[PDB]
Amino acid sequence: LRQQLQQAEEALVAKQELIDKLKEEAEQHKIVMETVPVLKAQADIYKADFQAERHAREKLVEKKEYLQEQLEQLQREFNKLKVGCH
Amino acid sequence: QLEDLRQQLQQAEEALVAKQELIDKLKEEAEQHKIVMETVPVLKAQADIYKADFQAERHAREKLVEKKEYLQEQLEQLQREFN
Amino acid sequence: MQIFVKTLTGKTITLEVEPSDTIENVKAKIQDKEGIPPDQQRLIFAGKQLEDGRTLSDYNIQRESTLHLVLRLRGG
Amino acid sequence: MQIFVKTLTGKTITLEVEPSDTIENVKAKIQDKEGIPPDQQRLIFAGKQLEDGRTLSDYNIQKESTLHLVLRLRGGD
Repeated sequence: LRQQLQQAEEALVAKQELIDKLKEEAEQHKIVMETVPVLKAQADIYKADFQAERHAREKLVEKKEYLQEQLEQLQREFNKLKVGCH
Repeated sequence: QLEDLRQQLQQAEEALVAKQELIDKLKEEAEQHKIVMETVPVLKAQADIYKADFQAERHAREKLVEKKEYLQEQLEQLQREFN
Repeated sequence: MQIFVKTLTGKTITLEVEPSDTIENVKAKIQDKEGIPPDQQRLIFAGKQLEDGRTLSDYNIQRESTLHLVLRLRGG
Repeated sequence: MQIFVKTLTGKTITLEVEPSDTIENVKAKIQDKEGIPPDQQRLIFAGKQLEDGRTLSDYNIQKESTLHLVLRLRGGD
């Protein structure tokens, strides 16, 4: 019966040495997992800046496409008139 | 002396059933952790991509700014010479 | 062989690929059923973004391997 | 975006354009970069000749697309 005890001792010992490994390993995990929500936040933030930078670019496109057509029509005047003088 | 050792053993039955059951409880969690932890490299990658996309748009716009102030300043000379 | 392509939304589709298939191809197999442009796709495997030229075999992607997808905002 | 104007002769010229530019604009950009009269330039994409009127957009000519240039023999205009 004594040999039946010793095999339950040394067994429970290391069995504890294993539980202490899964716990010091879980703490490494938790530290990494505590970053997931922040990473999403960051993603949204950056996304937002982008969209912002996009509307600014999109509008700054009409402002330019209005000068072209304009400078064009205002070129017809400088062109169709000069030719008439010569 | 019998009930003693017997009781000293019955305190080991549960003792191992306690740690095994526990160990099993912790393995089921380490699995849930690994699932979530695979997300990290993916989320980090997403941040960089949105970052690079931001810069591109900025740069892209920054040039559209210098080509629009060159198209407007030259139009200043299409009216001047005009009259 | 068969693999999985997952989004962070959780969505999981499957593609029938050959180990000798390029990332370029796989992207094109994603445009065919998801309609997503290939130039906005970014595939990830083992924490690494994958390259158009390399093949699945190169990054050692086996059957039922799970790849991760992330899309660009601009897409050149 | 950037495009490539190739000739059967073998020469290749790269261009900086926008999907909103008109074929006319391009035949003008080519002249500035290669000093070639636009009234002599015939552009080919998808087997069709491009008109100075339409735009890349109309011909779904995306970024990095490849175009071909054939010069007319007339020159008489």
